[PDB]
Amino acid sequence: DFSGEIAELYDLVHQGKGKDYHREAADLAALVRRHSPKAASLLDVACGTGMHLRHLADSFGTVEGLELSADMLAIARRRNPDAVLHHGDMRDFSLGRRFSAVTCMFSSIGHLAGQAELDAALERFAAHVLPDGVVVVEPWWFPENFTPGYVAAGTVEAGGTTVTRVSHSSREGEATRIEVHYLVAGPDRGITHHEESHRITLFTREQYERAFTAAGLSVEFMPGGPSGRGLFTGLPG
Amino acid sequence: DFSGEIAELYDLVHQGKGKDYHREAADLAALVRRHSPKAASLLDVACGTGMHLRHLADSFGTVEGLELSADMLAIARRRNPDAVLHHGDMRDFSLGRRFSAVTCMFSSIGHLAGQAELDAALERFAAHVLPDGVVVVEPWWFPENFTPGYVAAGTVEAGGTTVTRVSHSSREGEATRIEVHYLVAGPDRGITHHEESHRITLFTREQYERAFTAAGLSVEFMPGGPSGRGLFTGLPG
Ligand SMILES: Cc1cn([C@H]2C[C@H](O)[C@@H](COP(=O)(O)OP(=O)(O)Oc3ccccc3)O2)c(=O)[nH]c1=O
Ligand SMILES: Cc1cn([C@H]2C[C@H](O)[C@@H](COP(=O)(O)OP(=O)(O)Oc3ccccc3)O2)c(=O)[nH]c1=O
Ligand SMILES: Nc1ncnc2c1ncn2[C@@H]1O[C@H](CSCC[C@H](N)C(=O)O)[C@@H](O)[C@H]1O
Ligand SMILES: Nc1ncnc2c1ncn2[C@@H]1O[C@H](CSCC[C@H](N)C(=O)O)[C@@H](O)[C@H]1O
Repeated sequence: DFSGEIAELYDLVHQGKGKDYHREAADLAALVRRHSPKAASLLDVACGTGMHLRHLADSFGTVEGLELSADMLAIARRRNPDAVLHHGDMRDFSLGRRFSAVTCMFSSIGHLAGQAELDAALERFAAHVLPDGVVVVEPWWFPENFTPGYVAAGTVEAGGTTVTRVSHSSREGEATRIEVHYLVAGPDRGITHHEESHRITLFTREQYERAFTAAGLSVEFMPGGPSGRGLFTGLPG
Repeated sequence: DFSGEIAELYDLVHQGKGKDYHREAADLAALVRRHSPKAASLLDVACGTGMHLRHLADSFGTVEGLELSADMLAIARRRNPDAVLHHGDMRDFSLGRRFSAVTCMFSSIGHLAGQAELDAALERFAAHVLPDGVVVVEPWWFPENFTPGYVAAGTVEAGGTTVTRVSHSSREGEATRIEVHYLVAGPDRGITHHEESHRITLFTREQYERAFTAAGLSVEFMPGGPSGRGLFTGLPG
């Protein structure tokens, strides 16, 4: 989960890591318009703190979000006060309308547990996309590209708070176990320690392809992508 | 205390902070020889991991140490295998010989609790110095120069281990409370968290001067010094 301090620290952590949501959103908007020139709407699934949405709103007249963490969604709603952002689950939701694009960014799809959940999410994405539109999924690493033992450490400061974050990634069966620790310090705060752990599924490329195909989407993989993990696109029909 | 992982991390932490024990030792050796041209021996009290001693041994035919932490002293003895390094307490020890210089570096004197302990340590230092020699004490901050709320953060890597350290300093009556947290990570280790807390006494300049005088030493303060905290010297007579 992504609650409490995890959620409150998320944007600062990713700013310090140099994640450029503005450039990623401009790239996404152009990718959508490449397939759907008249595209006017976008649904960002697992939208987190709504960073992509805030920039995509400059480009699309209607942007909406779906997010299962209330604490992440609270930050997203503050950031996007004029947008409709829904609380719910990517495996089984129904908004009653379709969008030019359905996006699921930054490997959020890896929080699904196996093939049945992956297939269910892709079917929901196809159920919410228009016929000339596009479904965009940024996968987690494939098993052959996963680096067990990886350690990342960084420190960022803002507003008088210093945040140090360290992550460690290992292989646990068919998933990555990521452990993340934080030290959060400030002149009055003192030092507090926080920890979190995620299990992120190592779906193969073929497993993603199967989920897209079973949802009625034609699937393409582009290597590299916003995070080194590539990007899948899918078109209905 | 300075046991376990605190001791094992100490040198790497201070290397990453840029502490230059080689230059500090060359400066100390020249300071001693300025007062005692024929100086041939030095005792480093609260010698920690023996970094100063290792360099001072290149300059003085006899160097010895005194240290109360067995874990710090174990590292010092490995680093200085040909030197006699004593286990004991700066407030009350007796080596049965005197030295050209008695040094106490990097604010170790701030681990003493009040005037009686400070006076007792300075008397022991004077009891171990030769008549043309010098006692050198690097103080902690004086109250007027202490910065409450100070946060320091740094990360260093060596040998496959990543160490992040954060400290926070506050005023607690007549002492600084320093809280220190570490995250120590590696590909097999995973991530471990450690914490420590010290109370370091905020002696005034006059209190140091009184301790030197009561030990029979004439005292001089030089601002700046190896750590910004200045340096006291004292000469017998
Ligand atoms: C080059 C490289 C990295 N990784 C893995 C190793 C590690 O699992 C991840 C990089 O670690 P971190 O930078 O902390 O990850 P995020 O940016 O996603 O931050 C969060 C991670 C988890 C929860 C929340 C945020 O990619 C690989 O598997 N292969 C690679 O070639
Ligand atoms: C400029 C400045 C700093 N400090 C205080 C604030 C803080 O108490 C200290 C600087 O913090 P850190 O760099 O972690 O200290 P060390 O290098 O001694 O490492 C250890 C500290 C304690 C135990 C072990 C190691 O000096 C002041 O009081 N005045 C100042 O002008
Ligand atoms: N079943 C599910 N349904 C909806 N959101 C989910 C979910 N499982 C995980 N999430 C959300 O997936 C997100 C992963 S972090 C990625 C957030 C965002 N897309 C960004 O690029 O920053 C979290 O916000 C988490 O709460
Ligand atoms: N009463 C006492 N007697 C001897 N050593 C003491 C002591 N109280 C604290 N110490 C030692 O004081 C040291 C402080 S850290 C400074 C170590 C060393 N002089 C250096 O410059 O790196 C620790 O090694 C601690 O164990």
